[PDB]
Amino acid sequence: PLGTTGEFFRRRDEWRKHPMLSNQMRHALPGIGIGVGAFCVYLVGEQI
Amino acid sequence: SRWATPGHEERPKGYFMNRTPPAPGQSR
Amino acid sequence: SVILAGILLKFGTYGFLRFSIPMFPEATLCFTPFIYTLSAIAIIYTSLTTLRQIDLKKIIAYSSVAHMNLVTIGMFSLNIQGIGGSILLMLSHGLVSSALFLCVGVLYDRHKTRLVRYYGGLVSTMPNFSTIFFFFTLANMSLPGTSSFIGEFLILVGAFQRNSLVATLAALGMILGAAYSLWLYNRVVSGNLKPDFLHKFSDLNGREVFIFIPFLVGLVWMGVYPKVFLDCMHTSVSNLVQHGKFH
Amino acid sequence: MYLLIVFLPLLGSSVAGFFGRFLGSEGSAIMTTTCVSFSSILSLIAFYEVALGASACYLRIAPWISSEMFDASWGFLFDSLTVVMLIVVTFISSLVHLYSISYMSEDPHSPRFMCYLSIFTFFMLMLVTGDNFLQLFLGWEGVGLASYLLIHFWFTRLQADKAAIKAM
Amino acid sequence: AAYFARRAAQKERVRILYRRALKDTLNWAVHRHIFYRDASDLREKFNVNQDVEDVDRIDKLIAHGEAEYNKWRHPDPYIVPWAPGGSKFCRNPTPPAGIEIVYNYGLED
Amino acid sequence: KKMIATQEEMSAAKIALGSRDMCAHLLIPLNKCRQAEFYLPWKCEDERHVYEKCEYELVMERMLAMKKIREEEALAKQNK
Amino acid sequence: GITYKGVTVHTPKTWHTVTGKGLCAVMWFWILYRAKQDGPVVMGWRHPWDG
Amino acid sequence: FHLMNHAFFKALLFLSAGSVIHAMSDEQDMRKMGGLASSFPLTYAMMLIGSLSLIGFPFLTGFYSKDVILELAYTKYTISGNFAFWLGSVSVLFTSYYSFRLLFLTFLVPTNSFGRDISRCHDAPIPMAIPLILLALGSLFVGYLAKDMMIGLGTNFWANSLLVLPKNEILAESEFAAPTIIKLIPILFSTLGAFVAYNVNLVADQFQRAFQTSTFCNRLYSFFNKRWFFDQVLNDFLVRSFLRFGYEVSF
Amino acid sequence: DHLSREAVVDRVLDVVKSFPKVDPSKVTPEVHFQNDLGLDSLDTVEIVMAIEEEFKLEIPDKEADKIDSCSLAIEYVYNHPMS
Amino acid sequence: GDFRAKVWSMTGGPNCRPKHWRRNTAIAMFGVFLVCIPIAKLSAKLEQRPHMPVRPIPSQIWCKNFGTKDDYEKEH
Amino acid sequence: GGGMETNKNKFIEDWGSARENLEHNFRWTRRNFALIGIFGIALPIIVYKGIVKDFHMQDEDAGRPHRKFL
Amino acid sequence: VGKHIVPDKPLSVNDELMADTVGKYEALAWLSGGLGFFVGLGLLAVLNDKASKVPFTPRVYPYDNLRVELGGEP
Ligand SMILES: CCCCCCCCCCCCCCCCCCCC(=O)O[C@H](COC(=O)CCCCCCCCCCCCCC)COP(=O)(O)OCCN
Ligand SMILES: CCCCCCCCCCCC(=O)SCCNC(=O)CCNC(=O)[C@H](O)C(C)(C)COP(=O)(O)O
Repeated sequence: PLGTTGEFFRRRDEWRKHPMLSNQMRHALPGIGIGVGAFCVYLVGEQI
Repeated sequence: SRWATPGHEERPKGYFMNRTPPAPGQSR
Repeated sequence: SVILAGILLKFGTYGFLRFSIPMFPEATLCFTPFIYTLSAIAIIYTSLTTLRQIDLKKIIAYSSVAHMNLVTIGMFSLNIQGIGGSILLMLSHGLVSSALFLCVGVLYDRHKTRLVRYYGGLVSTMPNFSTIFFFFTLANMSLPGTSSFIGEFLILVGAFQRNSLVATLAALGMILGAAYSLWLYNRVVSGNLKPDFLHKFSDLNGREVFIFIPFLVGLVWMGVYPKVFLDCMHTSVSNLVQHGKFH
Repeated sequence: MYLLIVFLPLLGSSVAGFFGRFLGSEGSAIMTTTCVSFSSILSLIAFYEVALGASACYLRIAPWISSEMFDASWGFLFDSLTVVMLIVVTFISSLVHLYSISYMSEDPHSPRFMCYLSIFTFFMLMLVTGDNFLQLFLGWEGVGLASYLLIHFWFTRLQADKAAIKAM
Repeated sequence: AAYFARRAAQKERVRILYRRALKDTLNWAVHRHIFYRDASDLREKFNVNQDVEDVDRIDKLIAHGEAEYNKWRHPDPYIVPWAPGGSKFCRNPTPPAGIEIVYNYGLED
Repeated sequence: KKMIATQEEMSAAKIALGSRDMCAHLLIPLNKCRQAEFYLPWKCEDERHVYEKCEYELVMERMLAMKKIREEEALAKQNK
Repeated sequence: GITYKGVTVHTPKTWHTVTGKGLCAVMWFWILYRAKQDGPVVMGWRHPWDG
Repeated sequence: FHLMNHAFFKALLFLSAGSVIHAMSDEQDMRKMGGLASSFPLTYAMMLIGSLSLIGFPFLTGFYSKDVILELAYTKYTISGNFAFWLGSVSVLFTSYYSFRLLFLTFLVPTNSFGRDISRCHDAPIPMAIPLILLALGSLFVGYLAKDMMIGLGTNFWANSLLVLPKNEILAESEFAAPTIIKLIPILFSTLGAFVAYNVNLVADQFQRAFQTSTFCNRLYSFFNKRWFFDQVLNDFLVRSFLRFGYEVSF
Repeated sequence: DHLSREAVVDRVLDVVKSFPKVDPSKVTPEVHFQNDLGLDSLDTVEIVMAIEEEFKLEIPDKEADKIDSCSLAIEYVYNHPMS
Repeated sequence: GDFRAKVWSMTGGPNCRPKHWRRNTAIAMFGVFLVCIPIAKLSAKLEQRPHMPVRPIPSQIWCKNFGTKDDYEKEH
Repeated sequence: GGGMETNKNKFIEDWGSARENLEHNFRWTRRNFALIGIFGIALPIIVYKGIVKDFHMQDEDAGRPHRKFL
Repeated sequence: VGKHIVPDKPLSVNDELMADTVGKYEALAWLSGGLGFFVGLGLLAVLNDKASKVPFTPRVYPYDNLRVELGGEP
């Protein structure tokens, strides 16, 4: 956004830093935690 | 609300075969 | 136009069925490749000419040339499928082409033009006419369930058993007739209205609906249960096929 | 019960098409979804009877095209492959009808759309249940027709008309 | 005058060429941050020639720029769905005005 | 490995022609169980394992046979 | 919803978030369980009749 | 079996895409989407499940039929069998690439959409979400659940509906005589395609200059975006030919 | 619902205010871009593209080249039914 | 729109909201059930099941064509 | 404004009438000679020779002489 | 929709019926290259002769290769 044109277009895109519109790669594997925890609990139960 | 509130067409749109109805009480 | 297409056209095929095939069976055999060639050329060339016509009545009229030459292929196949299908397609064409001319006449009586470009978007002002027109358009494409499909397929069966090439050239009609029938229907009924040409409309009155009803009933009736017709014809058709031979 | 599987979507489409002016969007959505869902339930029962029960069903209504040896008939064949296709078609169709109830809720012409969905379902059922090549051909052409009708459902769009004609 | 209009028509060609090149830069980049640099670079092409005064050379540069746009154009440009060529274009249009429906047509009398 | 199931038994059990091999005497019980259990995969596990072991052995014998033929192709080549 | 310089983003319905999380959790657990049960067989370490 | 399996995941994918398009005011271009995972959680999850089942992720519904077809092709020791094995194997990589490209562009990249679209979004109404849930459940469990019934070794489920002549029977040899590697190439190609999609659609800032500076790379981009020019060639040489005959020769 | 002239004015003037050469003190709903704000007409093209993204519109190229002022853009956006 | 309110169609045209649509829907459902009764009777009469099922099935309640085609030599 | 009749467009009617009167435009040109020679003589002859051969190939498949025609 | 264009110039003969950046014969050449890929893959599969490296003998069914069960003479 070094040139005046890119700088203007980056300035207009400030709203795209919206908190829940950004960093969506952390939401890519939903339930990965609950599923793994449930698997661990099942595995421990299978030991007995 | 589309399932609990009745529709607004008291009579249908158009006339079957594009004939105007007869005068009230009369027959075609 | 209804009388010309539905009855008068049938007189040549009736003459072939009634005098030429049984009176001169040896000549009928000798000329069979000639008839096959003429009819196959007619079906392909006339269907392609139909594709490029710009007048409603001209499109429906050209369609009849392709249908009648299929009828000739069927009758000169000289078997049960061929002659039965030729007769059934003659009757079905007499109903379907007549109904199509009636549809175009409904349009012409109101608007006084046959040029396809003026029409368009009629589904939104004449839905009843649009539905009936679509039904008879399907019948003209030999859609299974309609009367014309029975005759068309029985004729293809009759031709295939004699000459697979002629059946193959005759089955091209399935592709070309669909093309022009659907193009006509979509240019007339689908799309948007063009109020600079037409802005005042009326759907079918009671007389027009009643006129269409027996055509619909007959088309569906022959399409789903052609046995009523074929049962009354088999003995005559069989004796026509056998005439001139004794084995 | 086996005839009901095939003909219930036809009944639903007929009521939505011929009497949609009395039902409106809501009625036509319900009528069509119910008829296809009931066909789906009966299809599950037929899968239990025919595939899991190893009891094929054969049903002949009437001759269609009888000319010497040519023996096309209105006949239905229910074997394992048939009931597998039946489950697929009826279940997906029921789900799609339910989905459309809300997806087309703002569309002006939803009753015609639901009627077309049901007529497609009926022609597909005729296709997978036929016991001879000609009934199969009838289903083949019928699904072609319904596909054409649905592709250009938005009839004012020139792209849709071209696409539908190309598909046909 | 005439030299003013002839120079004005050229200006329109350059302003429209730049608009279309910029919109296409977005079709090939997709992500915003790549667009920023690509737009800056396109603007630098136009700026290098911004100061030419010879009019025939302007015409030659305009023709070359149009030919370049037409060759490197994105095959599948983005269109707003309701704009012409869009996915929603001419879906459920408002009916035209001036349409009359006639009743009691074709009576025997 | 000799044939155990007779032709009559295989016809009575309605075995697909391509599963009328040496292992059919185990296919018959397996298919009976599969039909009785609605073809559930966690069911019929012993029957299925026995049948699959038989089929695997059949394939292994045809693999060893092909291994023997392919080492005589070379004998011909090095003696030519 | 939360409004950031003009653009307003609405929070999703709670049951929608819950249903998505739970169905994916079920999918991850099913994959893990199936892998443990019949992964040595697909890897080829062992055979189903081994025992 | 694969037909029945595809009817669950592809119907889940089309209906999930329809939900996204409905939520985005009928925007269908993936270049004007992105950052949507948090705004449409249920729809994103449905699309994930459908995509994973389609690419043949292990033990999901699409895994039990796709890889069996690929293993059977490998086992067909014929010219056409070899041809099919090669083409299907490479197509696995290509389908993994485009599936993850769709997921990444639609839901995970920093948003490329219009503010007016984000500010009017909404997830599925109930008559829409119910079928999505049912198809997600199918796309998770139907494969495993129906595998033995339909393709289990020696199954009698089909009775006389299907016919395989003895000379053509290859299912045992595909489950037993194949090198263990052959069975893993679908996971390996799928993983590679996912990785390539991640790199192309997130860490590439100039692999698009080529399409604007090279004539050969631009034509190839067009070749593949325009479906090998198949419609163009057919219309130019066949449809136009018949249409021209109809006026210039016959008439 | 439609957008009120006021809302259009505010969001158009915000778009113009973000331009780096433009100083955010002399941007009224009636300023001209190549007269009051000291901009080249390529800057005008960029500002028109930014207004296009801001309201999700597709202005035809003939009409886009005519918009040269804040007022011209304001009237186009408020008269457009799809803004 | 404006003119379409004067256009009669069987499917009802755009945005069709009949006032009595619930009662009409109920009448349509009763009609479809009545039509379905004879279809079900004819189907039960026409069904042919050459093979006894492995377990009892619902069609055994109403259909009496189980195991009737065994002597296919006499078919005509 | 008045009437269901279409409001004629002069160019559309000119186009239609030109379509209806094409025979007045035929010139025996080189292109027309080629098109009539190819599609009016040659192709029908080729199709006829195909149909006849089909029957002759059936004749020799049945151990019979060639059927005479025409 | 908006306003259908009413012609102001004479229509052409082929107006009833009236893919932008690639040429006609060029598109034919690119597509022919694409299909020649398939031809080359087929020839490569021929050259591979995978049928000659099959790792098992052919199956042999009992009862004379199921002669009677396959419709042969009993
Ligand atoms: C195996 C053959 C079977 C029978 C076929 C018919 C007979 C064979 C063909 C005869 C050919 C005769 C010679 C033609 C070539 C000479 C050309 C000289 C130059 C020329 O153009 O002369 C034209 C003479 O045309 C003419 O005199 C026209 C020639 C005759 C055409 C015959 C067409 C047959 C029917 C076509 C098929 C129909 C059925 C299709 C399903 C008139 O020139 P001009 O200067 O007047 O031109 C208008 C300019 N303003
Ligand atoms: C993918 C597409 C490919 C990319 C396309 C590449 C395009 C080529 C880039 C360069 C094209 C030219 O030099 S295009 C022509 C070069 N410029 C001129 O015409 C001379 C300058 N005089 C003027 O009229 C103004 O300064 C003007 C700048 C118009 C401002 O207009 P305003 O007075 O109204 O502000």
